[PDB]
Amino acid sequence: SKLKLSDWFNPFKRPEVVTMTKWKAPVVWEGTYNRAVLDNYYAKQKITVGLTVFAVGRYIEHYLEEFLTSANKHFMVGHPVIFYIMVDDVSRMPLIELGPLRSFKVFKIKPEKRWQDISMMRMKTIGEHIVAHIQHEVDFLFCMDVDQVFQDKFGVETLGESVAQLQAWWYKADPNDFTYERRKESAAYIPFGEGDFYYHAAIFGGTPTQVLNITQECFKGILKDKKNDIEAQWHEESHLNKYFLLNKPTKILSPEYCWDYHIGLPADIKLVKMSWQTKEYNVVRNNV
Amino acid sequence: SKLKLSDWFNPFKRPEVVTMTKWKAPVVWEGTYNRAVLDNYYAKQKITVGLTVFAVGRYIEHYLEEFLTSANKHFMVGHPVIFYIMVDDVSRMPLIELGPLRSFKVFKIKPEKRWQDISMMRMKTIGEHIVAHIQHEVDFLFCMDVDQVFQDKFGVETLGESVAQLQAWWYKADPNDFTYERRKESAAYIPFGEGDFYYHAAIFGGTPTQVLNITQECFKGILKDKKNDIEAQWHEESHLNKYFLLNKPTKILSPEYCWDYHIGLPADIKLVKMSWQTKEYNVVRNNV
Ligand SMILES: CC(=O)N[C@@H]1[C@@H](O)[C@H](O[C@@H]2O[C@H](CO)[C@H](O)[C@H](O)[C@H]2O)[C@@H](CO)O[C@H]1O
Ligand SMILES: CC(=O)N[C@@H]1[C@@H](O)[C@H](O[C@@H]2O[C@H](CO)[C@H](O)[C@H](O)[C@H]2O)[C@@H](CO)O[C@H]1O
Ligand SMILES: O=c1ccn([C@@H]2O[C@H](COP(=O)(O)OP(=O)(O)O)[C@@H](O)[C@H]2O)c(=O)[nH]1
Ligand SMILES: O=c1ccn([C@@H]2O[C@H](COP(=O)(O)OP(=O)(O)O)[C@@H](O)[C@H]2O)c(=O)[nH]1
Ligand SMILES: [Mn+2]
Ligand SMILES: [Mn+2]
Repeated sequence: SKLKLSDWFNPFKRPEVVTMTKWKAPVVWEGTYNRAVLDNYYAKQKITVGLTVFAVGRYIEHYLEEFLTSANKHFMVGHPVIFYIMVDDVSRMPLIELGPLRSFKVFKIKPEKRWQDISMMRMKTIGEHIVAHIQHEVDFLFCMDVDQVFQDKFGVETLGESVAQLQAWWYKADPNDFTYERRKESAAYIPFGEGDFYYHAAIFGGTPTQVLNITQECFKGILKDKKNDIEAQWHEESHLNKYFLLNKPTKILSPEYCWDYHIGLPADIKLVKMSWQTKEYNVVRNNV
Repeated sequence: SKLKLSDWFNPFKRPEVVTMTKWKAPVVWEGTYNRAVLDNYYAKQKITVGLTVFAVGRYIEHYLEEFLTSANKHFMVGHPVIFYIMVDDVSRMPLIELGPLRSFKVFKIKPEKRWQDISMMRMKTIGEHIVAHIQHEVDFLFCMDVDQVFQDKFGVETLGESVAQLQAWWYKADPNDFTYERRKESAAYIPFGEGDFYYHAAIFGGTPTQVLNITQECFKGILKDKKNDIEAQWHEESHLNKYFLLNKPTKILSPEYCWDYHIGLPADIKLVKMSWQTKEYNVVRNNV
């Protein structure tokens, strides 16, 4: 029969951290997952996993290659994977060598004038690509920032209907300290006294159906704000958090899946699967 | 289960041409296949189809783009396809936009000094790639020349264990007129009095297992001839023909699947799926 949470998830292996949400969704931490059981189950379902990534402007030279090279080596090893790359200058797209079960597909996109819109417009573009082709090509999809690098296996244990990432700096913080959009005028507004976690927009996924809804609702909020002459504090991330507050994710990833070494390396982070690239806004951004 | 030939192949539709061999293999002509029945069959088995193509030197600028643009449009439509592109200079590789169910993988290869060796080395390289990864990615694979363009649907009706292509200029000729290698000193030698058809090396395919044997055996003959100071009249094509004589293909494609318009367009050619590019050796080749 079907896959059951206990088949692959054992929360008691990590008693010192949050492994379950009040809506019964698991928070995946190193040690709680049985990847062997899942690689088997999914192999028999012959699944294919997609991964979208954008690189506009200097983000191409600065991060695209490192991102893809690491993704090839660590993302969903043992299963067919398709990398969907969106850049503004395809002549700069690095055609590095891919390994077994990896393939790519590159798309030329318009570069928005403000880096903020470059970051936010991703929600619209992803939705279009899901409708146009991704829904027909994969069973699950992850959408990620390019300014990060895979450090270890990021596999099937991360798959789910809708998947969210716990932002590294706030996983232990109280919701009322979260950097949610606090202005009622914004569609991303979340009042004090509300919120479960602070999700990182650098990583999110799920089935194409769920990701389409996530990206569609987020872009609708982004456009609504533009009509009301307001822009969320943390752009599409603020909208993503509003979305995940209303539509609880079926799976959350621990900070081990998107860690910022600037924090150092505390006891809770047992095995880092991905790490943030140091910020270099002075050079990679050309406005604000 | 159990796909039977009559399920999709009806020879009586083309009574004026050879539609069946003496060893039970069908010769696919326009009108004889039921692609609808096959598409449904293969869709249920969730097959993926691979296509390899080499472009070394000026063949890249002259033919790679056109080849890929046409393949994207007509090759195995409705099914997952992976294009494996082998070039010697990835920077000149045209990265065209691909449509639904199409994805790429590019590899940098060494350019052999003689065009004859570039053409023949393909047999070795394909074999290496099948073992390293293609055998784990596709159910069927086609290996094609780059100096041609898809003109119409080239689909599932072409799939089989081992697939051979009839050369457009000799499909009606007698075996003794075929341009086989007639020197007994060559591993590709075929005596007068023998032979079924003259196969084109511009197109051949089958399951990864079969293509691995086709390629490995041809290359062995190629290396042997080098040890005996002889080079087949039509290079790897001569060896391919010797191979298909000993190991009969389970399916053959009519000239409609690889036609040369310089012959003109006779009544037998009902619907062209692929056409030869005009030869331009003076520019694309650097040695006699
Ligand atoms: C505690 C604290 O203030 N920590 C900040 C981090 O939050 C910050 O990361 C940024 O966080 C915002 C959300 O608040 C968003 O996720 C950004 O994309 C992310 O980069 C970090 C940045 O260097 O500095 C810490 O001091
Ligand atoms: C009748 C005749 O000689 N026709 C030739 C074609 O055969 C020839 O095509 C070449 O054929 C050889 C095998 O004989 C091999 O397949 C080559 O790759 C192929 O290009 C054609 C070439 O322009 O000229 C005709 O006159
Ligand atoms: O000028 C830009 C701005 C953004 N991005 C994309 O948008 C993501 C989010 O922006 P950024 O990473 O800079 O935000 P941060 O995490 O730093 O907050 C990046 O990873 C890129 O993929 C880009 O390519 N070029
Ligand atoms: O210098 C060369 C010679 C050959 N090829 C490859 O080998 C195939 C066979 O060579 P060619 O087409 O020129 O042979 P022909 O059909 O003309 O006889 C080509 O389509 C290319 O894919 C190449 O890329 N560069
Ligand atoms: Mn980022
Ligand atoms: Mn050719």
